[PDB]
Amino acid sequence: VEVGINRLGVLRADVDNLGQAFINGIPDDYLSISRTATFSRAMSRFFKNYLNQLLAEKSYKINVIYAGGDDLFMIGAWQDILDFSIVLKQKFADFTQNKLSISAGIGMFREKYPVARMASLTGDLEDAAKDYKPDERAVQATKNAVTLFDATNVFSWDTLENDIFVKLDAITKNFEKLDETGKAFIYRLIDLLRGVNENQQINIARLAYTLSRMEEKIGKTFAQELYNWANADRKTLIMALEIYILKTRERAA
Amino acid sequence: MKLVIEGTIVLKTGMHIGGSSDFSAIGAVDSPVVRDTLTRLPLIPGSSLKGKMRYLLAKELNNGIDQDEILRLFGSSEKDKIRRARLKFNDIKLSNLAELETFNVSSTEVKFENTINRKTAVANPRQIERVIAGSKFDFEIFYNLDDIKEVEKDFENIKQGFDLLEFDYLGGHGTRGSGRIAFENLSVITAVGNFEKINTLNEILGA
Amino acid sequence: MKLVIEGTIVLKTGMHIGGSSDFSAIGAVDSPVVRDTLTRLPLIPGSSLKGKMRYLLAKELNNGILLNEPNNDQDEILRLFGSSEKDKIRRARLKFNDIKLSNLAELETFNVSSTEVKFENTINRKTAVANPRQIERVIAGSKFDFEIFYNLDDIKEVEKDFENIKQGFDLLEFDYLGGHGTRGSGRIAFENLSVITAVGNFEKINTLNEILGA
Amino acid sequence: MKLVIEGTIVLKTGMHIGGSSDFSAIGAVDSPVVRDTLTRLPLIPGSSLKGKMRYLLAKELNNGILLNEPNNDQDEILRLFGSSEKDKIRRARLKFNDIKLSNLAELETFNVSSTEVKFENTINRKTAVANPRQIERVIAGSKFDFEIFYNLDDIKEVEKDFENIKQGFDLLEFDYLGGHGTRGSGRIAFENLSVITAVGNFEKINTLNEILGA
Amino acid sequence: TELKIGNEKVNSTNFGDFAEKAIRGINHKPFVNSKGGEQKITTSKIRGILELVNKVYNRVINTNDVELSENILADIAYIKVKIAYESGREPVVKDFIQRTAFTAAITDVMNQRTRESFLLFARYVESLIAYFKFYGGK
Amino acid sequence: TELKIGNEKVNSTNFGDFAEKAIRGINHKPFVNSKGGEQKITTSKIRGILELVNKVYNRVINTNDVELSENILADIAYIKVKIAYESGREPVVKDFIQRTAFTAAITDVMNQRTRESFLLFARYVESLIAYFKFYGGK
Amino acid sequence: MKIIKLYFESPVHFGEKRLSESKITFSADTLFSALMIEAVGLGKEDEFYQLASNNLVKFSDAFPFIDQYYYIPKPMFNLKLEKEDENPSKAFKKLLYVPIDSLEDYLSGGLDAYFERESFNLGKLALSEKVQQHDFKDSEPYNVGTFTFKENTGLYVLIEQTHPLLEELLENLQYSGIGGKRNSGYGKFKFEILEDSDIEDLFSAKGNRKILLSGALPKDAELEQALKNASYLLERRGGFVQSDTYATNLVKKQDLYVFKSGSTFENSFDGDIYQVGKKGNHPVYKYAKSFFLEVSV
Ligand SMILES: [Mg+2]
Ligand SMILES: [Mg+2]
Repeated sequence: VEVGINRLGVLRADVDNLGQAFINGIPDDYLSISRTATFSRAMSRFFKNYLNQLLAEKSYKINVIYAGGDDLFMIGAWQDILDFSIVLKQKFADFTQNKLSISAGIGMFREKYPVARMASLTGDLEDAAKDYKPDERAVQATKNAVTLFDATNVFSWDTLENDIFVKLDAITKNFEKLDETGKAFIYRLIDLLRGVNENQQINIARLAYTLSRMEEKIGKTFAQELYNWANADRKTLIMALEIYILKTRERAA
Repeated sequence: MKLVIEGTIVLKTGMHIGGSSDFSAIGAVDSPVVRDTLTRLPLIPGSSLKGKMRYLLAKELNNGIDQDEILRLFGSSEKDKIRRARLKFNDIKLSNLAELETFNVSSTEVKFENTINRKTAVANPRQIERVIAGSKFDFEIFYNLDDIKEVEKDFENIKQGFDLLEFDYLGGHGTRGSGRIAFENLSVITAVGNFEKINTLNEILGA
Repeated sequence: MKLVIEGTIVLKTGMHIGGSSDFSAIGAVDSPVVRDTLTRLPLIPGSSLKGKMRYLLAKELNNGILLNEPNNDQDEILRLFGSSEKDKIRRARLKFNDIKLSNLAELETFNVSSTEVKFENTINRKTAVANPRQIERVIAGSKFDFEIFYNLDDIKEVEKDFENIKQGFDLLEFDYLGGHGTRGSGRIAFENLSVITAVGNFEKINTLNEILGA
Repeated sequence: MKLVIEGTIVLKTGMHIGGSSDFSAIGAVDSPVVRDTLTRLPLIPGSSLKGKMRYLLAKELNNGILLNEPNNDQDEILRLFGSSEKDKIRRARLKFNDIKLSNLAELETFNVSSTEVKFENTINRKTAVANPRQIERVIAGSKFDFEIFYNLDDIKEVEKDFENIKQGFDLLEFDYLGGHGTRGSGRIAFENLSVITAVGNFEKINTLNEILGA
Repeated sequence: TELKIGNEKVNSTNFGDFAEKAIRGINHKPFVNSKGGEQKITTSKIRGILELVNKVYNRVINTNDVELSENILADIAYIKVKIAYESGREPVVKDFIQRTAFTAAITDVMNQRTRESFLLFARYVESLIAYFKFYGGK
Repeated sequence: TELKIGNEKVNSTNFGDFAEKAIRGINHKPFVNSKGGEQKITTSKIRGILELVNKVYNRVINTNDVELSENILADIAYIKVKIAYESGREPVVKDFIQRTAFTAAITDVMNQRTRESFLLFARYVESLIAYFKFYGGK
Repeated sequence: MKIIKLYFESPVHFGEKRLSESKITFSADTLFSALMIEAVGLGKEDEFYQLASNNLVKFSDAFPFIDQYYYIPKPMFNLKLEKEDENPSKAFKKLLYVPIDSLEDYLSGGLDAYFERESFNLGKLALSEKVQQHDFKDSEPYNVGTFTFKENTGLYVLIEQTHPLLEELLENLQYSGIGGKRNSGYGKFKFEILEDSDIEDLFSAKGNRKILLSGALPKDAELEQALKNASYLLERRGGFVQSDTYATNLVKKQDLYVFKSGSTFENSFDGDIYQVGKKGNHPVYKYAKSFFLEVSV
């Protein structure tokens, strides 16, 4: 890879409540050993065979360690892993036609990072995604989520795809003609957005000033769009901005 | 039998230790500094201070002329000589936070540098995160007084290491103006046991 | 041992050695000078001074031609400034430090701040249309008190090392110190230049001081 | 090898380099001249002298006409004043400096300040009504001793470089330096144009002085 | 704290909102000249005032005392004098100072005479400039 | 650090307020000419005095000496002479000088003979210019 | 009984097998080795060993406490026999530590598996990236796995019938550290003895189920009877001998397989201080005594 940060991507996906589906997912009337075997074979053949075939469809830079049953462990270029996470979610949702959900954790590590710690950390992220519960009123976690590089960046799959990826696409399409001072301006935007929690007024003013400085190579309309996002959807905006910085980092790859 | 060497590290020119090569740190700056895991405040790891101090002491005690006075302070496990340690270093947290907020300033900064090609005269910028000068770090170093006849020489060597640090840097791009530190409020107090020669050890540290 | 090279940098002309555009939007120029983050004092980075001095010395010790990489220039330059070559790691003898503005009280006596805004413009040669720009510079007459640590790896080369250090200091006085110096900025002078031993007493310290003195 | 171009700029008429007009106290002249912030001495910025000299020299050297961008000048102009092209970065051989006036004592001998106030009006043609205005000018007779550093890079074209430098100084004497030049201001003269070696000696420094003096 | 802006006060949780509101009210029905307007203010019309405020902010931020010294109060008084100067020099700055009450904030700082009051004033001024840009600019 | 006006006093901090009140008193009761005519002073009327003040301010500020030199005091005394001349030339200028305290402040600068007193005098004249242009202007 | 509350003011490194990983707790053999090293340093290793072997001092291993909530590893109970409803041991699989007082709620069900997990929030793990700087070679990087505790969070050890010698070694252990890279900046804590009466109620009660509260190995004459209606997990204990006067070279001690500190038994056993080093100059001991909390099952 030529553009991005020289980082390995570790993906760990797991179907939510597959054991519950095997216990009581099938209605009691349609319970037989043949139906149970059909469901088991569907799941197993999907994971093993179809993950192989789907990753062979386009030359993803992935190095699948294990697919097996209900689980997944793949290591590759972090951009390819991030791109294939949504493809995996969509293909699983098609295959099950939205009867089972999948949780994933995506870790980002350097090449010489310990493999034991890669596995442990990405498992922790996958557990955090399985801990996803948007409202503290329901019973049992929603579990249909993905964790992005850190246990604080747990987003649902719909949230991830729609919000984060449309924001990342807009940022990419509006930030490609920035200067090398613009990169530092994006860094400052990220720092200000992270600090907004402990600085309500001065920090939003500083963000407005930074957008003012930027709105000469990005346009006034997108500066206003970023300002609106910062006051409405901040954590998604921070996620998209960090992903853009890591994807466009010119420190080899 | 156990002495506590207290003090403060005062940053003079901005200090850059370590690489926090995790997504959170590298997503906001090109080359981050080491932060506390939970509070995210800058710290001086005990390993960094210990290693730089040992390096300077080993240079100075040889000077082209390790040795026992270094192995007994920092330990050894090489092949047959195994001394455990006498100095027990601790991770040094940032002590100046309430003082730094009176200046309406963050504890860390980003230094904009560049390199200019000599064949093509083409420049190339780089950014390094750095802990701002004026930051203070209170440290405790624990000394295990195993020998009564060597404690004075060990503390003389400890003071020499601190002095060599004061005319050197602590972490990162030191020769390019970073990491200059000062030592203030250096004292030693006996934490466990009774030691009547603690006054001369304070005289060595207060020298 | 360790030697501390003291001195003062006096700005003959306004110097723009900065690249920091951070913190307050209180009305700062888009191209501010680098300042100390806590004291807000204008600052001379040790990296800027080291790089300019190494460039001038390496050109002068070649002589007049500097097209090589920084790790391939000269043995004297490598031993003074450091080499990261894969096999031959030559360690820097000089440890430069960031330099803050020292005479702020004297500047406040004259009822002037440490930095100014210099108004410039460019004239379009075809349309004769002027395009103004504003640059911030540290005032001429600003003084920067610096300390550079030199370590005696061996005393057999200290005389030549300090001759080369003085050569570099002289070469900066006939050049600039980072920024739009070709267009009038960045002129500096070195005064009160001296060396002292950090710990102990180097036998030939008076020789080094005489070299540095003149 | 490095060379220093000494000399003096004498104001034949009043000169007006535009100032900041936002920090020169309260109740000062309408359009102030640029001054040194510390000493309050009017100065000729190195950027302005360099720009005027480069424009005149590039126009006269090329064909008598000049419409291109500064980076697309002749080889002599680019090697004297620098270039910032992509694959052709010329390092400028000339380092201009800000020029404060030196003969303040001489001006104070005649009991006159360094700067005057020039009263002008514009008469609206359809109304035949005058619109008075005031500007500040450095008085005629002020002297500005300057220093320009020359990087002696190629021994084979130092004579041509100094011929171009003398030609540019001559062109500046038949033009103005900054300000309302076509309206009587900014006329300057050059004398005591001598080049000296910054360090050591130059074996063709006598030929350089005679082409810089004639 | 509790910096008086004539009509409504500001504090550490308020200054940004009122700065944005004042700037937006600047863009809504802007200044009118004798010849029917219709320009707004520029940075290089209050740049001197901003530089003076920045210098005094640097001086205050290096002092730990809760009460401003007379040497700094002289600087704030000169800031007010200059604000009166460019306010009368051009009416496009006079209404800018009036509606975004620079003078009221300066008077309140000169009355409280405290470090925190001037720090709040400086934060309010920085927010005012920040919202003036990204909406107007120049 | 403190110049006398008579009953009232001017220090390094209250110079602006005193200049403002002096200007406001002038605008509230404008000078009346002989032929029942109200007149407002112009900056060009006292432009020579102001430039003389600024001319010696530049040479005073480039001097880190408490005591003013003999030639600087000669220049300041000549400034006072010019102030008297311009007052005698124009009755409205004389009224402006009398309502303010240019004569009193300049003679107190001559009395104190010190560098800081002249600097505060320059501060006072700057504040008077600022508040004169703030209300009425040229 | 006499809970030794540990307050850590530095990140800790408790290694399982590798320097790049850290666990949030440390075992009872780790604490015993630390105290024995302290006793050797101050010259009464024999007195401490006799105290420990004669049960004068016997301690559990370190457990998390979060805001005066003392936690216990989720016991390996033979329950979940409620074969009708609920999720016994289904959502009780990511739950590693249960509060010691809420153990009766966990026994009969009703403990919220989800709520007990986000409530349990003690610090977070980190990897410290380091090098061995070489002046002319290439610097070799290495990394240390660390755990940092939170503000009102630490570890606690159950000690019954505390001893002056144990208190004296604990004071010295403050200034030597505990865990892996303690001579670097990682072993640093403050301790209190902090007698407690709520916990004493739990340990003064009898029951048909004995929850093992420390890594223990029953002696050969009682292992058979210990393995009777037991629900345990076997854990390997070993590593290199940490001493200056042993073998003149780095040597690993014998691997000892003990019962993990969440195991439940119906037959009580008292373990032993096993000698896992016998070819060196001094004995090397592995504390494997049994600490039991009795419940009704
Ligand atoms: Mg599953
Ligand atoms: Mg699974």
